[PDB]
Amino acid sequence: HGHLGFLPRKRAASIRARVKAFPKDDRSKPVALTSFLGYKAGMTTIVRDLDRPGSKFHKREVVEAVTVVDTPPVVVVGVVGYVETPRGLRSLTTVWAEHLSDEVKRRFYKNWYKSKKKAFTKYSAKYAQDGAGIERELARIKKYASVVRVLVHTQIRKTPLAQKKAHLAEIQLNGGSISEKVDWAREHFEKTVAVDSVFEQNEMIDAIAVTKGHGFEGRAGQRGYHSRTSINHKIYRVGKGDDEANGATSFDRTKKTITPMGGFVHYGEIKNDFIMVKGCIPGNRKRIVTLRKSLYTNTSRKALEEVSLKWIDTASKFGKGRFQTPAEKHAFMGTLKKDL
Amino acid sequence: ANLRTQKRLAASVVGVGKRKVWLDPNETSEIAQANSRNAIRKLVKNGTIVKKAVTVHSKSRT
Amino acid sequence: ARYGATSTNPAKSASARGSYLRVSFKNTRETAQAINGWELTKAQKYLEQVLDHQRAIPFRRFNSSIGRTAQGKEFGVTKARWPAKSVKFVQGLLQNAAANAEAKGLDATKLYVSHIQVNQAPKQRRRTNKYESSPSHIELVVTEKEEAKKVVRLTSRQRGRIAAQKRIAA
Amino acid sequence: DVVTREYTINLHKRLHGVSFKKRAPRAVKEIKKFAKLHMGTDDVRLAPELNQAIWKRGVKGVEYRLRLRISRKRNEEEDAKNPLFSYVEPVLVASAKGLQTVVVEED
RNA sequence: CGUGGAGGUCAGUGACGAAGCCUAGACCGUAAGGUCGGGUCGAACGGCCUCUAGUGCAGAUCUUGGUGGUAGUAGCAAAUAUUCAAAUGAGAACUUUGAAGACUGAAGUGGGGAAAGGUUCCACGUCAACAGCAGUUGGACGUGGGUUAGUCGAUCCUAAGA
RNA sequence: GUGAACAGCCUCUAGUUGAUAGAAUAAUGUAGAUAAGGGAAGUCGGCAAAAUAGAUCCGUAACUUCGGGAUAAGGAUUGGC
Repeated sequence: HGHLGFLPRKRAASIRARVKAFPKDDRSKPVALTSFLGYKAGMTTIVRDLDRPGSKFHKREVVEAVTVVDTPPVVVVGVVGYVETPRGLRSLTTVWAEHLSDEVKRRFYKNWYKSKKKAFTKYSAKYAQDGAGIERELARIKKYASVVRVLVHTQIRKTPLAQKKAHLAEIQLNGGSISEKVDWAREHFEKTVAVDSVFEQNEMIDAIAVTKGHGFEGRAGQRGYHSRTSINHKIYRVGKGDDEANGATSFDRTKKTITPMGGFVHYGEIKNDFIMVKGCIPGNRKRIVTLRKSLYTNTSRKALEEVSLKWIDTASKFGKGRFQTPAEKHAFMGTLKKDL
Repeated sequence: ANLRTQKRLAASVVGVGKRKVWLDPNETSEIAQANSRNAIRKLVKNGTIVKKAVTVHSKSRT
Repeated sequence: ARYGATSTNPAKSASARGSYLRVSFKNTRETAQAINGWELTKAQKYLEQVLDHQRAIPFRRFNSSIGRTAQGKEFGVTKARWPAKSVKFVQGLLQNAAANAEAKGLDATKLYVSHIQVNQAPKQRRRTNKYESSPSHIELVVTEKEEAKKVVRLTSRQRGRIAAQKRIAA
Repeated sequence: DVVTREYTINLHKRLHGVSFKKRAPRAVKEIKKFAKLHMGTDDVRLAPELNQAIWKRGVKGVEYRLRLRISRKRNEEEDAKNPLFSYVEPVLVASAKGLQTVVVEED
């Protein structure tokens, strides 16, 4: 039994699942990130007004489960050059930004509270008078690198998570020559990149994550907590954190954000940018997830059709929720004893 | 102290079970000195050993 | 006297012995090897921490199918335990040896466990199939730390070469 | 420091899921851990009246919230290794809800 | 070639150390074996010529005794259930007292006998062994005390039977 | 006390609180339960579980050695005041 390609059923070496293939590059296009980092924040339900010629549900409305991924903008803190060799890709040079937040400096410690926090303090001394060493390393990357990846980290302090240690990753830069990639990275050092400058609505993306762990199960052995790469999840909405009426559509005029009544269960409210993706993705709430661009130019009309959302369910997920907003709940129940 | 004998003698002297005799946790040495039924009787008289009352089984609901 | 193999100065040493002790030989061997060579104060504080389950005793030989513990990482092992009875006997012997050293007039700050040895005592049986205990003989010695012609047979040719070198040099 | 405070302990969430035969012994251990956490002392002594309140409704009927008075005091014996210890006694109230941590001015 | 014992002999070895045992040491013999040094030890023992036999072991699912690996592993999951404080004590989850929570629930985990056991009864002291953890507890160990009949039984009578 | 009741369940008198303990709560095992829709399609084989169950009133077939079958089968009811 089982799909033999997902052997061995062993625990993933890390909680953050690796991106093992980026989209094939096209140098003529502008410089873009191939991938983004987010945190899974629960699911909900939407009503979509379907426009799909040929279908029995053409010009009719359907109800879909969706996943919400909390995506505050990522911070660019480094660049790494790769040279191809008869033995594969090899990293030649890593160049870091001059200043790094404590959010990312925590990633380099097991016991932050007890440390002198000396990480990158001697590195910052390279930006001293001329930046000659930094410029020499960037010149080396420009001269020899055939693949350029940018180092980014999440802003986990903007989430409701108890973790203060940010997740750090490499994201491939696609489009432009090597020198243009390196210039883009150098310009974006210590800057944020927003999720809408990477993805857009109606786009099909892939979700890479480590799945829910289940411990020992009856051959017997580890069940769950495996790296998985699920493909072709359509983006129903790229929402904005500073936008009220996140959950309001053209058909539903109720001014309300994406956050369900009482908050997501085991995850707070959404106060940042977010990605609403059709269906489910691997992982559970609060897990770090990697969103990747499609590896291939999708030939489906599903990748082409625009999504028109009619309604987003913001009822409580902490029970059998009946009301979208507390104002509606009060208007239904009426005046309670403690109101007088 | 080991007042097992004293508890047994108090039960016999008062005429109730061992479950109904109270030995004063403060007069431990005095009770330990009581190795005779006469001594047990003196302790019962002066209150160092007390007969507990029966557990109530009321017939009001019946 | 009549202790095991020891290579230390008797005049700077004190000894402690315990025979026919009703404690597991395997557990006590592990405890004694955990203590072997340590400073006396360091070993005593360590055994207190073991009693408090803050540090463990690594089990290196008699360790089949026992539990794994993070407290093994201190010694590079994955299997360690907290044998209370063994610890109590060994620290009684350590206290006796420290008292002997005090009586001999040794400087208690320089004392380290220079020798410790556990072997098997005659078995004692009960019945309820064999049902035996595995008693131990334990011995230990604490010692003070103390800071800190080969004629050559050359041939005639070798001597001549040495002389030629000497003449060529200054 | 010699100090006396009144706390509310939420036994409901500390006993969630525990087997019924273990609820009251577990409450005893939880109260010892709670006193140790708040006073820093590893030597917690429970009043028999407090134990009576804990066991008031049998082995599986512990109350949800309990109002405690914890007094950290000096071990005046001078024999025990710990210089200080805590003494936990019950506080008699109509209801243990709505009460915050307060300091008792011993007099 | 080696072993137990016997006759003869070497006026043989020996408490200034016989025998035995240990030895990373030495030598002789194709070998069975023999010899020497060193250590340990404490009272006897050998070479040769002969006599004699309960005379040489890897086995016999060999006998008796001893000892390993397995392994600190299997296991001590029935008997709903214990908890707080004080005393004692070197030491207390298990002893004692108090306070709580439970249980057997009168076809009883209550109170008596027949039979059987034989001191287990009670007190003081005690923990080397035992009560499959522990123990300051105990039907354990040491030391003493305790069983009172004209009326309760036996004893008397006969039964099946002998 | 309940109850037809020396049943089961709870309590009084009396007795006991003995069974190695502590910390965790994965699968598996054992014991005990629940379950949409379907309802023996499972299996050599309805094995095991489920369903039934006290009492009052009505009502009761074939067969029969006239004694039975029989609590046949099948209905209604049950609290408190």
